[PDB]
Amino acid sequence: SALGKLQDVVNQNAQALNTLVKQLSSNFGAISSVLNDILSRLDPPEAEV
Amino acid sequence: DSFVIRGDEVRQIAPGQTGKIADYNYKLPDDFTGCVIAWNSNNLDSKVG
Repeated sequence: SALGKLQDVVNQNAQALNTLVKQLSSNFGAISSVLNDILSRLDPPEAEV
Repeated sequence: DSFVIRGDEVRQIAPGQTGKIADYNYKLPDDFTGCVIAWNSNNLDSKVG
């Protein structure tokens, strides 16, 4: 734990990037988190929503 | 835009509709602004034969 100050910065940046990646798997109330599934399953008036 | 249609086809004169005269006779855009006007004309546009 001698170099914990640099490792904290590296871990915070990597964990923030991982959280930003994992936010793509959330639908945020939509029917799916994949844009291709929405564009292939729905007409554009509801796929727009 | 003036035409004569059936009574059940008046729902197809609208943005974002799936339907028959919407696809092959008269299509409205998704960003359509304006008014659709419909009234019964059985006394004028109909014959007993």
